Amino acid sequence: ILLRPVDDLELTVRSANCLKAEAIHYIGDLVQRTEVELLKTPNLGKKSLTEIKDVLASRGLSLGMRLENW
Amino acid sequence: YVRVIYQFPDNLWWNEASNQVYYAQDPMKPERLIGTPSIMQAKLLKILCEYHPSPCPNDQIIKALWPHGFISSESLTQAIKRTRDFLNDEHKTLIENVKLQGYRINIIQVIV
Amino acid sequence: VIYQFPDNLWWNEASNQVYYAQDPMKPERLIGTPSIMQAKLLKILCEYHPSPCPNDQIIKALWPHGFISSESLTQAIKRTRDFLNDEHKTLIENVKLQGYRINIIQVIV
Amino acid sequence: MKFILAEKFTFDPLSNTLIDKEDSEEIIRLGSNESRILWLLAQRPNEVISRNDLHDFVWREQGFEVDDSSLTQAISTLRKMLKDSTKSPQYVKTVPKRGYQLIARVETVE
Repeated sequence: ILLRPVDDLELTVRSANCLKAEAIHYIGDLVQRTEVELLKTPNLGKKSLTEIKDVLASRGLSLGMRLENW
Repeated sequence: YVRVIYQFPDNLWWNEASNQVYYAQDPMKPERLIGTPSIMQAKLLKILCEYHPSPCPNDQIIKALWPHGFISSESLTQAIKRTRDFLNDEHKTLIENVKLQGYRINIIQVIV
Repeated sequence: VIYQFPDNLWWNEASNQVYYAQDPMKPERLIGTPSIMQAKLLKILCEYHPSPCPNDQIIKALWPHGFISSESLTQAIKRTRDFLNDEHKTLIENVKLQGYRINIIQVIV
Repeated sequence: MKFILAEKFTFDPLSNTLIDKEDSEEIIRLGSNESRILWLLAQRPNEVISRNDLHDFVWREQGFEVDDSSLTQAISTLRKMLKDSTKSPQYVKTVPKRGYQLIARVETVE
C-alpha cells in the first residue's frame, strides 16, 4: 500500500499531527524515512514508533525500504 | 536596555528581562515570588501583551504558539487554563475570555 | 559581597568559603570551600540572579575549551547542591528548557 | 604584635614562641619555617592562600630555593606539634588544588 494518504493510516491524533508537519503525506516517504530521523522529530518517541511500525506491518508495509523513482 | 515590566491587578508583577512573575507584598517589593513560566506561558503572555487592549483571535494565538503545528484547539484551551492556574487566577480576571472574540489580559501599567 | 541563601546560608566574596550563619561576616557553622569549578558555577548562578541561567552559558563559562559529554552538566550541579546540602532541591532550582537559578535572599556589598 | 589562635594558643611572629593556656608552664618551641608559615596564614584571616604563593613568600625571602615536599613536611610538623587533628578541620587544613586553610580564630593582643 504505497497509494494511500498518511491520514488513511488510522493513526492516532498525536502521530497524525506530528507527521503532518514534516510534509509527509504518502507512505512512499515513510517507508524509507529512516528510523533515526523519525526519532529525532518533535513529539515522537519509541512507544509511538512501535505503533507506527505495527500499523505498517498490518498492511504489509514496514520501515527500512530501499526503493525506486517516483 | 529596553526593559518592560508589566503590572497586573492584585499587584502582580511580570518582569520581562528576568522572565519572573511575583506577588507584591508591598507596592513593588519583590519578596513573594510565584516563579518562572515555561516557554509557551511566556509566549502567550507576550501575545496578549502585544495586542493590548484589543482582543487576540484564537487563530493568531495558535499560529504564534505553534508556528508549524497542526495542533487542536484543546491544547489552546488547556494552555490558557494552565497559564491562568499558575497565575492563581481562579476568578478569571487576569486572562479574560472575550466572548466570541478571543482573549485579553488585564494589565494596569507598563514600566520602562 | 555576601550572598544569603535559604536555611540561613551565606557565600562570601570578602572571603572564599560557604557557611550557615546569621551574621554575614562571622564564620558560623562552616561548610568549607568549594572547588574551582564549584566556585565558578556558584558565581555564574549568582551573577545571573534573579534571571534563569542558560545551560549553554554555564557550559561555555565553566568549560570554555572542553568537549563536555553533556552529562557532567548534571553531575556537577548535583554534587554542588549536595555540598550545599540541598536535599529538598530548593536551594538551586531547575526551570526546564530555560536553565538553572540559585535562590539568593540578599546581597551585601 | 602577639596573636591568639582559637582562644587557646598564643604566638608571636617576632620571637617564635607558642603558649598553650591549658598548660601555661610548658612553652612550645617551633621551627622558623613553620612559624613563618602560620604567621603568613594569620596575616590573611580564613581565606585560601596558594601553595605556590605561600611557598615563594616563605622561602625566597630566606634567599634559597627548596622543593615543594618541604612545605608539606613543615605543615605536617605544624599540625603535629600544635596537636591539631590528623585530618579533621579543627585549626589548620589543606584544600586540594587551591592551597592551605586555617580555622583557628585570630585575636591580636596588641
